[PDB]
Formats: sequence, C-alpha cells, structure tokens
Amino acid sequence: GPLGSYKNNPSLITFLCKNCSVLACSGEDIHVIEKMHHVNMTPEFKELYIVRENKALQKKCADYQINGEIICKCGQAWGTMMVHKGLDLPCLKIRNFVVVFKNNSTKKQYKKWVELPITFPNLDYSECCLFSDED
Ligand SMILES: [Zn+2]
Repeated sequence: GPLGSYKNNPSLITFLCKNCSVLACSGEDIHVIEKMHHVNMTPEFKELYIVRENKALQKKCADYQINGEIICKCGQAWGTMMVHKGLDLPCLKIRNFVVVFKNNSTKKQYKKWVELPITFPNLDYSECCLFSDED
C-alpha cells in the first residue's frame, strides 16, 4: 500500500525519458532560476544527454546562446542547451520527460514543470560572478 505522508518532495519523484524512460535526473537533483527558467545543473547528466549540431534551435542574435537541442540516448529532445557567457545550463522539458513517484508505485506524465505540484529549490547561477570574464 501507500502508507505515505507527503508527495511534495522532489526526492520521491524523478525525471525520465518520454521516448524511453531512463532516469536522467531527480527533482531534488535539479535547480530553479527565478522560478521562471528550469536549468539542470547536473554534470553527470552531461553523460545522459547528447547535443546535435543544429542551428534550427540556437540563434545568434540573442542573449542566451544555445548549442543546439539536447536529446536522450534514443534521441528524444530532452530540451535545449542554453549558454550564458559560456555557461552550461541544460533546459529540459517535462513535455519530453516523465515523473515517477516513489511514495507510490505510479507514473505521472506532465508537460511543464509548472504542472509539477512538487515544490522545487531556488538556485541563482548569477550568484557567482567570478568566472565573469567577458563584457
Ligand atoms: Zn530514450
């Protein structure tokens, strides 16, 4: 049975690949930016996703330089690889991922992180302005 308490913990939930369903990362293993942008500051995840050479995604004239479109092993557009002055911030899309609850044996498929009733942390990359070398 369930016999649980709360389910608003990103520790019980995890992200998977829609196409497949491989654990790419966990909610708790994710950071938020102004609760407006979802950036996955996971290094190990860099070995779970592959970027393909495509300009159909990234753009020159912009403020957020992208590398292309991130895709799982199978090749499922996990989202996109955003860059900030040379930073690495992979923006995944729940519309390409899945959410599996640990508390109870179930699998919920969302579209946006906003749909996630689970509360997330708040990590402001800007916090560090050291690396800042460019103008
Ligand atoms: Zn896959």
